[PDB]
Amino acid sequence: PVDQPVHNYMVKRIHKRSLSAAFAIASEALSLLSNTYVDGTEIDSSLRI
Amino acid sequence: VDQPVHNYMVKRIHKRSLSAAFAIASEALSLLSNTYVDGTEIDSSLRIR
Repeated sequence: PVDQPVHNYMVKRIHKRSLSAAFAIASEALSLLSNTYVDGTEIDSSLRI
Repeated sequence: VDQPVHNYMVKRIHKRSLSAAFAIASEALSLLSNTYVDGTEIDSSLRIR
């Protein structure tokens, strides 16, 4: 019987699954982010070490 | 949630002993002393042995 030069095109649906990645600690930031080029003159050696 | 990444667990040390002797008799250290009393034909050869 009948048989044709046939074709196949295409219409759609697709998925996804919400994020981040980890660690979490305390208040260093400001806790000594108050300085930055005057105060703290002498001896925080091992501090920045 | 669990709670942060960032500790560095702590540990341990020994001490004590490990012993070993070598016992030299009394009879043994005077014919191990000189006073230059020796040099005198009954100390040098059996000295070697």
